[PDB]
Amino acid sequence: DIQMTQSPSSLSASVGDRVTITCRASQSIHSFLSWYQQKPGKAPKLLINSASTLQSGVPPWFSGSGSGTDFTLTISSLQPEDFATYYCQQSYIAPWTFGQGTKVEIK
Amino acid sequence: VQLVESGGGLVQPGRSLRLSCAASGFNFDDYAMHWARQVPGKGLEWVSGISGNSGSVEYADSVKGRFAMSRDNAKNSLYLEMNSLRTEDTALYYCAKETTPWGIYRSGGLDVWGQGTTVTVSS
Repeated sequence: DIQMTQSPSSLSASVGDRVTITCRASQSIHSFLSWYQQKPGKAPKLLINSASTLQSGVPPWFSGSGSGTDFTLTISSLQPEDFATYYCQQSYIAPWTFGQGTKVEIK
Repeated sequence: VQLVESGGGLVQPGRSLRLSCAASGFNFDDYAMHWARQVPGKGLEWVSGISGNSGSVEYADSVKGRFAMSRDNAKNSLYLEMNSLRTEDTALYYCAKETTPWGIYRSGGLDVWGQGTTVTVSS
């Protein structure tokens, strides 16, 4: 494998705004892509698995979509808890790389 | 048990739009499949549905007389038609088959959700 990149590296939004974040792949990666959440100084949180399935206890306003090489995340309305980072990985074989993430700040 | 929906779009209030919900990985039976919608910031709801053996139509209070329905079992797909649209119909339509239409106690189904295609209305 995974050679990942994403854009934009920073974002500015208020409460209730529709935000998005896109990370793409160089080649076919199918559709089992995850989305993560990370607060500063705390444990990471999970939001989306396999780019279509919403887990139990995760609120439904986090929605993901995408197939093939292009992927995206969609939030219907921002929340005070939603100001954090995002990541997207894949586990086809076992080398381990990492991305650069993004940031959402108060405007 | 995978359901894929298509047919949404951005239309004015009053213009119809024929969407779809295709059932894949579904063994053929008398499944009663329903609809629901989601607004940002609140919980869940339910709209209407049709049971098996054709016929057996029902709706809610505010969606009667303006929803057209037809089911084709050969294509494993559904055609649904709108009429006299309003401003509260900005919905991402989910089809949920409830996956247990047994001969005895056909009610109490376990709803399974699809993906949906967004429909946006704007005056």
